[PDB]
Amino acid sequence: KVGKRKPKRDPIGVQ
Amino acid sequence: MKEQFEQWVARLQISEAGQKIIEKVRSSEPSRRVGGGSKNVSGRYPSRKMGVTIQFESHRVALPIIYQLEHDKDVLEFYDQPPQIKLDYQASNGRRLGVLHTPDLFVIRTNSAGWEECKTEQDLKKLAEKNPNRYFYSEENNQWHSLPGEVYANQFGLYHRIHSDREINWVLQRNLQFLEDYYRSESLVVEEAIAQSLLAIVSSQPGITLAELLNRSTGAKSDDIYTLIIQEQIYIDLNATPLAEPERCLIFRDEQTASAYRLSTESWQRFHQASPEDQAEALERYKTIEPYLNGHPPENETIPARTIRHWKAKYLIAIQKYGCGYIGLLSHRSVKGNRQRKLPEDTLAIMEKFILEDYETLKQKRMWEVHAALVRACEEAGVIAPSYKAFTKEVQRRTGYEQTKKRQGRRAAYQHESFYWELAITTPRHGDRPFEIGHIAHTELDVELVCSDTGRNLGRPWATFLVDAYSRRLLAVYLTFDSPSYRSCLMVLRICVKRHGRLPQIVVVDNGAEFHSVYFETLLATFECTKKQRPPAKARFGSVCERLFGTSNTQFVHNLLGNTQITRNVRQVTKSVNPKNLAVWTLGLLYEYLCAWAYEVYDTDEHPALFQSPRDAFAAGMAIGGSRVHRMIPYDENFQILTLPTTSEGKAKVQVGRGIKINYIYYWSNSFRDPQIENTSVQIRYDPFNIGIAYAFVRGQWVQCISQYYAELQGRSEKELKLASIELRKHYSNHTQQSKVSAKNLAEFLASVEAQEALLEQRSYDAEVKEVFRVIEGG
Amino acid sequence: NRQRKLPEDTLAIMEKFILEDYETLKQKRMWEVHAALVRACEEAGVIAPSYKAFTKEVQRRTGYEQTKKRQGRRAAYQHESFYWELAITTPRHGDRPFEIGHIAHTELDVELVCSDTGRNLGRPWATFLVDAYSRRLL
Amino acid sequence: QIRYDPFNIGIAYAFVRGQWVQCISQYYAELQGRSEKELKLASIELRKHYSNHTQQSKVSAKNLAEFLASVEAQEALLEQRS
Amino acid sequence: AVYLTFDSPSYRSCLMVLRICVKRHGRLPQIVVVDNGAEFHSVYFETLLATFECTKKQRPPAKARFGSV
Ligand SMILES: [Mg+2]
Ligand SMILES: [Mg+2]
Ligand SMILES: [Mg+2]
Repeated sequence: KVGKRKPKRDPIGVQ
Repeated sequence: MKEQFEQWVARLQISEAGQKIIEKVRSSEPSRRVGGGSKNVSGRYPSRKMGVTIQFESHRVALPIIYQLEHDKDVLEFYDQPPQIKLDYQASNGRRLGVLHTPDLFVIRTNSAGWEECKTEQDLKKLAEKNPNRYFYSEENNQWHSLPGEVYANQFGLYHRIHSDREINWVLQRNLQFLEDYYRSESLVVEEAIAQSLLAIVSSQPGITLAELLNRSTGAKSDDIYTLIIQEQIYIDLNATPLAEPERCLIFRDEQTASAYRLSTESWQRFHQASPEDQAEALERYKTIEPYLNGHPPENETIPARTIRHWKAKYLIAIQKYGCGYIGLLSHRSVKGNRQRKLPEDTLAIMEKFILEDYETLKQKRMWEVHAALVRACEEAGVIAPSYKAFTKEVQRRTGYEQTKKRQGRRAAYQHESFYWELAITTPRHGDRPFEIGHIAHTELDVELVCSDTGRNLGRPWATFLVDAYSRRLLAVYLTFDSPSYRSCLMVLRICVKRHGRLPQIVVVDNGAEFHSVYFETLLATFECTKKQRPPAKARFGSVCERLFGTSNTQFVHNLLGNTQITRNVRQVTKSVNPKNLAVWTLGLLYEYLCAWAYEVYDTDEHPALFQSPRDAFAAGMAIGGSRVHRMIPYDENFQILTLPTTSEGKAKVQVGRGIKINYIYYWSNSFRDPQIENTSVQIRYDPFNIGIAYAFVRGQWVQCISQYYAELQGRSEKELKLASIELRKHYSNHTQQSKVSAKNLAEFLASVEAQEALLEQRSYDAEVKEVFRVIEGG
Repeated sequence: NRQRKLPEDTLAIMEKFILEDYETLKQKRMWEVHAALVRACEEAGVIAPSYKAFTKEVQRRTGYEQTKKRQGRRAAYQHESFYWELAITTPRHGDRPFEIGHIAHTELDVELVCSDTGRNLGRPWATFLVDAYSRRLL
Repeated sequence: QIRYDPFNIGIAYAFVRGQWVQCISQYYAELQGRSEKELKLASIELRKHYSNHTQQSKVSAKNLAEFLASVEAQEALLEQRS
Repeated sequence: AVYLTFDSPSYRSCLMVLRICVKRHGRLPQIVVVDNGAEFHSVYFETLLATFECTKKQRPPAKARFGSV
């Protein structure tokens, strides 16, 4: 919508 | 990765179209982002199985199934929001309609794959009773089934399953949340001597409780014991008794030994119908009759003979046909009364209609006017008009949530909304151990602050609190003049991971913007914190946090000069009482004393909900639940560059002789002279509080980069940069020549403009928060 | 028994604390000022009072003084002494119509819309001229 | 009108509409699934608990007073500075 | 029957010792003798005793010989 982040599948973990 | 999936398909002989759906689900972003809704706590959870963030709509319906799937071995993968399926089904009438539906999860297991939809009890019953051919119950396997979902599964080689919350064992959920910290670790190595010591103590005593084993002085800790637990060396049933209660959990060496060791009514209802006054009257009747039941009647009896005889007769009747005779002396006054409505039925109907359609309306009309309108209508209709007291009394019978929502709105009706009362042992509201559920919330502190140097008023600072829900201990406190923006969040979390050690496990955070941003979500994913979101306009979901604001008002803030307390009554404010003329505090000192209150005053104060100080509860919990040193985040340079935010793209190009372009400025480093990383994309991080310094990911290391205007762009913040850029664009909009915005124009704007009120306000704000930074850093 | 039970030194110290730490432009809560009073009493070696005693002696000093030294003069204006006429001066509201008439402005608590383009025009302002004798809206 | 079980926090009984009606707290669900012998011991333990915590208001008040006295000392110093 | 509790003596300490006596014996003593004062006076105590055909007796103050046993 307006100001809403795209439904991205965020990777996890510390690189 | 592709070869194993291909062999999976070949082994299970999935059709070409089924393989197409599985491939599409495997490589696709989720269809829709989970919305907060109005009744569901939503959010995201880090999964090491997939290794990504998985979105749940409900933290107590879909999230338990997600936990199972994450810790289930049979499951290979579990995608969320799979692409829509056009389920075709015939309704009650007979029309075959095709409805788009998005399953909650798509689960690929080691022998099958398909869709799994999470619902609740009452939802399933209402959907079944409103749609006979869309959901039904099979008592054989005791499972809920959807006709079109399973039909589509069977036409594609897949399965369809409905997960309810009847079958979830909440003890399993509690124990999973207990041992998730040890699960997320990767190199659990218990010392051999200590492991042997526990093995001997366990094999010497079967059925030993966890509490009675932890208290033993074996030179070990609780981290060691729970590490042995998670590696199945010591068997504890994570299905019957939770580990948070270590006094009801028997310990066994293996599963086999654990299994072997494990292997009249009407009269009483009449009493329930009695009042304390009726009980006293029955007692008086018994005391009157008692001399007549022992052959020694009194010679002075005021009560007449007929009543005594009736009481005795009913005593005997009860002792004959009930079982006990006292129950025959019960009055039960409550039934008496005239409950018949004295108004005519037409008068009722009209007055119901008028209360419905002329009082509970978006006007907040007073009762007198609506009564007058009702009386006028009644006189038109030739019926009896009720009095004003009757109107007020019946209006007083409609109070609660519905009327407050239909008159004031959903925000005002929220006070009388409801309390969710726990029947069984679900996951506890306020967690089970320290560093499990932490709430984050901001507020505008009611205190005016003057400038440290020039003494001009600066306004009311913003306070950001991160507080654990278990021990109520204020985990991290932050104070800044700015509105809610990530910087806030980097900060509270920096201190969290600074003076304490790590970070929460489930962090609730309202539906801010600072939390719907990409930076905060990315950081939570990086540090593996389950992000939970309360629904909009609902405050009880972070209630434990929010009330900690009010205490800060009463114990520290409202006891200061210039507090913004008397401004609640704006209509009563004068120039002699305006806090902007009484304020004397500064940001640094206010932050210092707020930290003092939150860290040694409120920290040592006993809590009603714990019977101990928050520090004592924290120590006891981390002693029982283990220190969990593995999950410690060391506050070093690596964490410093990890907390820093970045742009939307994530990486920038290295132009030869210029560097990397971040926020209208150019940054250069020595290593950029190497042509290997020249004209290529490298990940960039930018310091919001010091623009003149950034970081770039080169050759497997973050390296500092300094802008070409270090003498002119060092120490400034990024909010001042946007202010300068907007003012520069507006000033060049005062002329027709289109001069593009670059670094040098901003540089000479910063080096030339000194008297702009907004810019001076910004520089004052940065200079003030610098002292808060120094106080944090130990200065 | 109309005799006071607390010692006189405690009474004086509690009066001083109420005057100089509760009637201030800070709106301090009763608990914190009571705690400060108790600490001062313990340093002074005098018998400390109870929270009920502090609350009862604060609700006995209520009025203009408390509301003005706590919230200001515009808040104590509700706790004002009325004017009660012993003798009969000129009547306050008027001997006859059109003798004393009041002018007053306000803004009506209603959002108004335009009659042509239908945007929000904000809240209007109403001015009233009232004949104070008959209270009639002239 | 209300009645309470000394052997059970989780239970109460109130007189509503002409019915002794069961009333649920929190140490009910939290104490669900246990015996009736440890329930009463935990019940007595929580009574004294909730008492004894009401009595420690004096120490909290004293600590608050010391903190506020230091706060007021800084108040005076910073007001005299200006 | 034995009651150990943190509460001060009152009719709470008797209405719950009679309960334990009924638990481990199934009946009530016909005549129950209790202490004097207004802390042992109630309606629930006497209605309990009168329900199961029992009696209550109160010792006189400052004379413990009645409870000397
Ligand atoms: Mg506030
Ligand atoms: Mg006006
Ligand atoms: Mg108004």
